[PDB]
Amino acid sequence: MDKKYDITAVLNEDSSMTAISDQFQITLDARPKHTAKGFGPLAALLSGLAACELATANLMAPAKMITINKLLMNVTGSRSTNPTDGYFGLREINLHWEIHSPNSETEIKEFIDFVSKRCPAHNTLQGVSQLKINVNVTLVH
Amino acid sequence: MDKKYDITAVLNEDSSMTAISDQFQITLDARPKHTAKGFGPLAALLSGLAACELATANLMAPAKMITINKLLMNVTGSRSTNPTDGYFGLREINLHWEIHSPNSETEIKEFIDFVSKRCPAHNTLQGVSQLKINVNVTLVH
Repeated sequence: MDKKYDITAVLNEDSSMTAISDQFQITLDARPKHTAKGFGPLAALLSGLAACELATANLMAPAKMITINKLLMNVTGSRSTNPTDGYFGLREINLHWEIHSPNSETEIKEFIDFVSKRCPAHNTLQGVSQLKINVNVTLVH
Repeated sequence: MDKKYDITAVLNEDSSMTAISDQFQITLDARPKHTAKGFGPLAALLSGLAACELATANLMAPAKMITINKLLMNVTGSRSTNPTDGYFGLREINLHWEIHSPNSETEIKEFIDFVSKRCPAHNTLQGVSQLKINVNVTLVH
């Protein structure tokens, strides 16, 4: 319980929402593409996940001896709007790693498994069960 | 499985990351307050949750006859950096609604139980169980 987080989001008029963290501000919107003003709520959560993925990898790399030249993740997910389950949440979330690294395959493999076990966000969503996280990586030498 | 999401985060130099959703861009930085460039991974993640809450509250209000004048949510959470659990994810997440509404308490109480059982984010995280989500609201007339 060492790391604490304190966030606050406000519903502005025109139904757009602005979030605040320390002195930073993000504006979110659940309205469709053709009119919004920032990330959908779920978009941001998924980006919050991606960022945790990249960050913990960048932090573990040195100890695992992986040298990274380019790192990026593409996240995709889906949920039901008219569920039978009563499960309005994410049912499937897909993480696609793209690593530009001179390190070997088996190396990159164990590395990522390590990061997945290490990123807080991943740890969190790992315990859902109504959710499925699919991971695959593209190693570019 | 009607709503799909596609996000892509990238690790820039200076260890900051930038996410992209359609034509929107948010930079996320996991460095400490003194050094940082945007939201922390989890901070945005929690914001994404917060914004889903507000967003769904705003979409359910009409059907519930709840008239909302001001709506905002303060989210706080925590995790271990040195766990014995092996769990590095969020152990607790506190949601505090502040609603300015002429509706009665019992009315806001039932409205929130509903918004809760309905925001995708909230549903997703409800399924965790190494995580405790405490909800409390401040109704302002």
